[PDB]
Amino acid sequence: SMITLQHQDWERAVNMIKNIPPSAKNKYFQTFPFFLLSETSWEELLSENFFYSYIKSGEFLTYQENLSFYDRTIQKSHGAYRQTRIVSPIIYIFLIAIASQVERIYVEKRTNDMSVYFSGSFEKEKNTAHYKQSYNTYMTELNACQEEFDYYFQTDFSTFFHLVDTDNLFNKIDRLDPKSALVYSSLIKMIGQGRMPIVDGNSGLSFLNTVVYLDDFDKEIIDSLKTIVEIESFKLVRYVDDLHIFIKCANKDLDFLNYKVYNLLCEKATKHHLEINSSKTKSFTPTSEDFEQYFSKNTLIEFLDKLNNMSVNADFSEYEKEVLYTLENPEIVSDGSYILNAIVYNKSTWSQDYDIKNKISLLVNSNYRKLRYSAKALITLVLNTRDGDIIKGLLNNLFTTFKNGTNDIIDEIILIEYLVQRKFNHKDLMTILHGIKEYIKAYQTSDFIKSLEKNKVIFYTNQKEVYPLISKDKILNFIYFRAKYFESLDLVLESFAYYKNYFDRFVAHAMFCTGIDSGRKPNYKLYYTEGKLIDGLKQLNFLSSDEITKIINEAHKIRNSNPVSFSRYRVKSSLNDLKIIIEQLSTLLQNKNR
Amino acid sequence: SMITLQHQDWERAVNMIKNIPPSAKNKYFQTFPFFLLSETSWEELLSENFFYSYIKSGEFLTYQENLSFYDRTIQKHGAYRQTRIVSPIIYIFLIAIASQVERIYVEKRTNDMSVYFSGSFEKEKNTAHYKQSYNTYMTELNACQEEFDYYFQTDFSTFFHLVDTDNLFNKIDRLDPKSALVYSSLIKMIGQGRMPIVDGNSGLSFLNTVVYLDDFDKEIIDSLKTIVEIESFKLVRYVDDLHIFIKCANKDLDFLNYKVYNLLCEKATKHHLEINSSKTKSFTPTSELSDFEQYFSKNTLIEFLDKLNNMSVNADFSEYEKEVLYTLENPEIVSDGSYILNAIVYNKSTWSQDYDIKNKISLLVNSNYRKLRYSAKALITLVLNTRDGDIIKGLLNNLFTTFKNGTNDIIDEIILIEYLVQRKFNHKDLMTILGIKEYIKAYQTSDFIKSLEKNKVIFYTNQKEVYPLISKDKILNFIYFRAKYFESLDLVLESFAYYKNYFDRFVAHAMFCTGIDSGRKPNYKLYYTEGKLIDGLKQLNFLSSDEITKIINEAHKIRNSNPVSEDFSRYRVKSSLNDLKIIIEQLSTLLQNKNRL
DNA sequence: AAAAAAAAT
DNA sequence: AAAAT
Ligand SMILES: [Mg+2]
Repeated sequence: SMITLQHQDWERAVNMIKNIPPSAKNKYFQTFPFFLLSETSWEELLSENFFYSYIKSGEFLTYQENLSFYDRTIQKSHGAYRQTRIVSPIIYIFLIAIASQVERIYVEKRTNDMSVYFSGSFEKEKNTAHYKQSYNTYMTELNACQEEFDYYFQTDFSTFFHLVDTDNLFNKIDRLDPKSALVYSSLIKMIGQGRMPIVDGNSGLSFLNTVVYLDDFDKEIIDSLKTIVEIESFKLVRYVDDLHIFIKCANKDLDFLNYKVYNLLCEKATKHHLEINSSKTKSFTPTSEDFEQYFSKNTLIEFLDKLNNMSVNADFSEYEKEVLYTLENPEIVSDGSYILNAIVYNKSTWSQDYDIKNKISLLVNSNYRKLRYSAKALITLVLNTRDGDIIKGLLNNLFTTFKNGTNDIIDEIILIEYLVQRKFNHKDLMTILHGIKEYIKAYQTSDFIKSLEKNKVIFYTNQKEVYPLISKDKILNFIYFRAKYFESLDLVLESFAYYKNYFDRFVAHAMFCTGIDSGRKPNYKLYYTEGKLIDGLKQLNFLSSDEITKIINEAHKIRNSNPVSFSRYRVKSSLNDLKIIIEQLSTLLQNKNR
Repeated sequence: SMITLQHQDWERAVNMIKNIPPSAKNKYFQTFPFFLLSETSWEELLSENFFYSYIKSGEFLTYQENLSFYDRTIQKHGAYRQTRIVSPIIYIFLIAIASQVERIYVEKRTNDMSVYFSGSFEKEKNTAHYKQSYNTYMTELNACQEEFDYYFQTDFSTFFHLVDTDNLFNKIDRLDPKSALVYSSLIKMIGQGRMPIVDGNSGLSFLNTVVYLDDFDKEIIDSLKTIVEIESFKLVRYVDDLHIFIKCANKDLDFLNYKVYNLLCEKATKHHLEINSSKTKSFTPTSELSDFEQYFSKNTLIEFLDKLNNMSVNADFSEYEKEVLYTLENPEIVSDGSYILNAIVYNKSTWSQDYDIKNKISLLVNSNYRKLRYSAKALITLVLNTRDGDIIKGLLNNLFTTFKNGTNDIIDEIILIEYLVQRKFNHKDLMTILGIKEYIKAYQTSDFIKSLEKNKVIFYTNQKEVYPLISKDKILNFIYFRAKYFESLDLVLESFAYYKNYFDRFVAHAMFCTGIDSGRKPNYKLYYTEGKLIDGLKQLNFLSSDEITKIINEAHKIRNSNPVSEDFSRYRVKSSLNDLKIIIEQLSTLLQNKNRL
C-alpha cells in the first residue's frame, strides 16, 4: 500500500546479484558483503516472509544501518575524481528492485532504431547485476555497426548522474504510483544528500538513468535523424551516457551532416538539461577508426624503470605519455592501460622474476604514492609478487601515514584498493581499524543477514508477550523514514512536522502495549490533541510530570507555527527532546518485567 | 510575517538596480523593463506601503506574472548557456534576498582572499551591474602581478547548475528556517528544481560566490598556509574564476604544482564542486597576464568579412575561430579576435558605414544570416552599426521567413532575441515578429509598475464595497505559493495538499465577502471539512449543485490517502486539482462582480 | 570618443 | 575472476 513494489521485483533484484559469479562478487567493494552470504542467508532474501514483513512494510527504513551512507572516492580513467556513495547491502538491493518495478511498467519512447545497455540486464533468463554480459553484447554490436555503416558520431554527457533531476526522473513514469514514487525519490536523493548519487555498479541507478531519464532525449534524436534525407540509414547504440550514431551517407554530404547532427545534439541536450562532453565528443569519423612476442618481459622492465625514475610530483599527463606508452607495441592495437591489465591478470608469474620483483620492491618502498596512476592494476602487480615483505611493506607504509595524520584521499584509495584485493584479510584489518572504516567492520567481515536478525528490537506487553504491531505499521515506518530523510538534509521545519506525527503515533502504540487502551486497534487519533498526549505520557510512569508538560507544550508551540503542517536551534532542541523520550519509551517496552 | 526580509533589504535591491546607468540598462533583456520605469514608479518601489502590502505580505507570489519563467539560451567557446527569464519583481526579490543574507552572514574566509561577484554591496557604491566590480577585479589582478611570482588559475564547470540550493541556505546560520523555506523554494521554482541562471542577477551571483563557496575558500586558505615552500600568497576570485598568486623559489615549482593542484581537486570534490580541467592552468609566471588604427584598420575588418563570407555556414566554431577570427589578430598585440571584434563594433561604429564594408555586411545578411551565430552579440552590433534601413530590415525579414515557414531552430531564436534586445524592442519590429515572446509583450513595452496596478484584481462584497482581506492574508498567499511551487515541479501529492488548504481558505473568504458569514474575521476553521465546504459552495448559486458534491467528495478522498497530509494515480490527483482550480476561477470571477446576485 | 553604454559571467 | 561507465 505504501510501496507498490511486488515480491517478484525484490526477488528479481536479489537474483541479479546472486547470478554474479562468486569469483566476481569479491573483486568490488560494494558487492563484497554479498560474497560473504551463506546459502541459508540467501533463501531468507528470496523468501516472501522477509519481504512482506521487512521490505514492503517499510521496517528496513527505520534502522540507522540502512539510512547511513559513506563517501568513497574512486579514480577516473584519465586521472579525475569520481565521488561515489556507499550504501548498506539492503539498500543496494532496494535500488535494483525499484528498477525492476520500473522496467515492468515503463513504456519506452525510443524505437528499435537504437539499442540501449546499462550496468546490468533485465533480459529473460539472463538477469545479472554485473556489467560484463551487457558490455560484451554492447561491444559486439559496435562491431556489427562498424562493418555495416560508413561513419559514426560519438557524444557523451559530463557529470551525468550529478546533473540528473531525481524528481523529474520518477515523474516521467506515468503508471508509477505517486505515493510510491515519493518514497523511492526520497531515498535516492537522501543517499546523494539532495542530488542523484553515484552508487558505483548499482544496476538500479544505471537502468533508471539510461532507459528512463534519457528516453525523451533519445526519441527526439531518432525522430529528427529520420527527417534528414541525406542519411541513407542510421543506428544508435548507447551505453549509459555514451552514445554512438552510425550512419550511411555520401562523402560529399559529410560536412553538412556534421553541421546538422552536432547542432541537433546540442539543441536537444540543452532542452533536457544535459551537458555534452565537448572533450569526449568527436565529429563524423569513418567506422574503420604468442603474446610474449608482442609484449615481452623486457618491455615490462622498461615500464617499472621509467616509473621508478619518474618524480612523484608528475601528473597523469606525464605518466600516461612516457610510462604507459612504453607498453604499446607498434604491431599491436591496444593502449597502454589495456596491455598493463593483461599482464597482471594473465602473466601473474612475471611479478616473481628476480629483476621485476626487485624493481617492484623499489616502487613500494621509495614512494607508494606512485601507485595512484593505476591503483587496481599496480596493486595487483604488487600482490602478484607473492612476497610477504613487499605486501606487508605497502600496508605498513600506509599505516605510518595514517598514524601520523598525513593521510589524504590518495592514501585512502590505495588503502581501500589494497584491502579489497586481499579479500579484507583479518590480519590486515586488525592493524588498520571513522567513516568508511565503519562500513568495513559492519558488512565486510560477516554475514549481514545473520547480523540483521540479531540486532532486531522486540517490544513486550504487560502479559510478557511479544508486541509486533510497531514494526508492521506501514504508517509509523514511513513517517519515521520521512523524518529521517529531512533530517539528513538539515530541513528542520519539515523534519519536525513528520517526527511530531511519529511521536504521537508511537505514543499511541505504547498504550496498546501496556493495555491502557483496550480497544480493537490502538487509538491513533486520540493522541493528536495536546490534552491527551501529556496525560497519557504521565500515565506511563517513565518521565517526570514537570518535564512532560515542559516538552510537549514547547513542541505544540512549534507545530502551531510550522508553515509545513523559531530558529533552527530552537526546532532542533525540541526535536532532540522528543527523541530522548522515544529512546526511554522504547527501552521501557523491551523490559518484560513491569 | 512569512518572510523576515526587511524594507532596507528591498530598498537596497531597488537602489542598486536604479544605480545602473541608463545606457547600460537598455543593453540587457532582464534590465530593459527598468529602463522604461517612470520616476513615480521608482518612488513606489521604494515606498513603505508597496513593500509591506505587496512584498512582505506575499501578494506578489499570487499573480501568474511572477510565477511564470521562460527559457533562454545565450552564447558562451560556442556552447549553450540555458538561462531562466524572471519577472521584474522577481528579479528584484532575488537581489533583496542577497541583501538580507549579506547583513547576517559571517564569512569564514579571511583577508588572504578577495572575492568579487556580479554587483556590489559596498557602502557608497551599491550597484546591480558588473562593470564596477569587474574593473576592481581587473585592477587587483594587476597589483597581484607586480608583487607575486606565479599564479594558479582555476574554474568550476556547470557551477550554477551543480549548486544545492537547500544546502546553500543552510550555511546561513542566522537565517530563520521559515524564510529560508520561501527563499529556497522560489529559487528552485525558477530553475525547475535546481539553481537557475538568471542573466546577470546580482542576488544569485552574491549567494553562490560569497556564501556557497565560503567553506571551500577557507579550506584552501588554511591549507596553503601550512606549505613552507610558499613565502606568501594572495587569492583573487570572480564568481567561479579563481587565481592563486604565490611567492616562492623556482626550485619548488614542481612540488608546489603537485601540492596545490591535488589540494584543489581534493577539497573541490569534498564540497561537490566539479573543477574544470580545460581552464585550470598550472603555476604560470605572473608576467603572463592579459593609436588603435595603428594596428587594426578598416582593411582588417574587410579581410574579416571576406573570410566569413567565403566560409560555408556548415562550418563549426573551431573553423570560424581559427580561420575567420584570426584575421583580426595582430602579431604585435596579445589579443584574441573576439576582444578585437568587440572593440570595432563598440568603439568604431562608423566603420560599418564604409562603402566596401557595408556591401559585404549586406552580402553577409542576404546569403545566409545563420553565419552570425558564431559571434551573435558582436556581429549583430556590426550590422546595426551600418545605420542602413535596407540592411537592418533585411535581417528582420529573413528571420520572419524562417519563423513563418515553421523551420526555425534554436539558432534563429538566439539571433532574433539578440536582434530585438539590441534594437531596443523597436515598435515596427514588434508588430512584425509577434512563450518568451509573451514576456516581451508583458514587460518590454511599457511601465510594468503602472501595468501592475491596472491589472490588479478587485474583490467586491455583497454591499458593493471593496474586500481587502484576501490580498493582505499572509497565510493564504504563501500557502498558494507553495501549491504552485510543487505544481511546477510536477509533484502532485504535495501540490494537492497545499492547494486544498488554499482552496479551503479562499472559500472561507468568499463566505465572509458575500455576507453569508458575519462577524469580525472569516470563519476559516469551519470550512476545513467536507460537509460545510459543500454547503457554502451551494449557497453562492454559481455552479451545479451536483458537481460541487462530486468534486469535493473526490477531493477529500485524495486528502484522506495523502501520505504528506493506493488506487490514487497521478492522473486522478491532477484531475481533482484541475476541478478545484476551475471552481476558484468561477469563484474569483463572481467576486470581482460588484452588481451581482 | 560617446544612444559616457555593450565586451565579464 | 579482475580490464566497462
Ligand atoms: Mg511535504
